[PDB]
Amino acid sequence: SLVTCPICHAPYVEEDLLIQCRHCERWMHAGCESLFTEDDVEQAADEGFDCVSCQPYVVK
Amino acid sequence: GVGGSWGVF
Ligand SMILES: [Zn+2]
Ligand SMILES: [Zn+2]
Repeated sequence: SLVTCPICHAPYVEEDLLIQCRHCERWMHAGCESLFTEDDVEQAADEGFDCVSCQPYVVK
Repeated sequence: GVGGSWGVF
C-alpha cells in the first residue's frame, strides 16, 4: 500500500484524495473506490470504509 | 480508532 493499489496495481504520485480500509489497513485511491467527492468519503469514513476485498469476503 | 482512515492530498 501507499504505492500500489489492489484495484489499480500501479504506481502513483502522492496526490488526489486518499482513503484506507481499516479492516485491511490498506491505502487506495478514492476514485477507484467509487469515491468522487471529499464530502462523500468524509461520511463514508465516519461510518467506516470497506475496500473491494471486504465486500465479497464479508458477504457470502 | 473509529470508522475508516482517510487522508486529503
Ligand atoms: Zn486504486
Ligand atoms: Zn478491507
